Amino acid sequence: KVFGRCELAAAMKRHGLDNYRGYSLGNWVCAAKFESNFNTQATNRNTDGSTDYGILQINSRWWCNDGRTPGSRNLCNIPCSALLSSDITASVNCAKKIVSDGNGMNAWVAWRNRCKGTDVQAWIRGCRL
Ligand SMILES: [Cl-]
Ligand SMILES: [Cl-]
Ligand SMILES: [Cl-]
Ligand SMILES: [Cl-]
Ligand SMILES: [Cl-]
Ligand SMILES: [Cl-]
Ligand SMILES: [Cl-]
Ligand SMILES: [Cl-]
Ligand SMILES: [Cl-]
Ligand SMILES: [Cl-]
Ligand code: NA
Repeated sequence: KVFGRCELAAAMKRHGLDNYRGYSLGNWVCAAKFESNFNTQATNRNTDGSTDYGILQINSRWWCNDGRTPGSRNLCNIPCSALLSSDITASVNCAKKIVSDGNGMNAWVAWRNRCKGTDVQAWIRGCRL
């Protein structure tokens, strides 16, 4: 599913991301835009052989099982394919674990490089939330 911007904002909010670990909703929307273009089906290989899955590009090195990432872990206890669903629940639950792991949203390199310190509230402008 390719979410609309405000559609994704609403879903993330319903699932409790707005201000999770202190990160306002626009941070999450911004990260999803640059990670996935709001496409739940996005997958992208990493150099280390792991793969990133879903709207927030959660990797298989630590967080989900894809059966092909040797040496990796599955800390979200889910198949990576669960991160590709129309329903974003599994992605949000797993993101909550990631952002709690000590480095906050810096876990998402694209958030650090493209969202951090910017006017992230712009990502939720106009949305009826
Ligand atoms: Cl915001
Ligand atoms: Cl881009
Ligand atoms: Cl894909
Ligand atoms: Cl992989
Ligand atoms: Cl994801
Ligand atoms: Cl393969
Ligand atoms: Cl594996
Ligand atoms: Cl392994
Ligand atoms: Cl999803
Ligand atoms: Cl933080
Ligand atoms: Na894994």
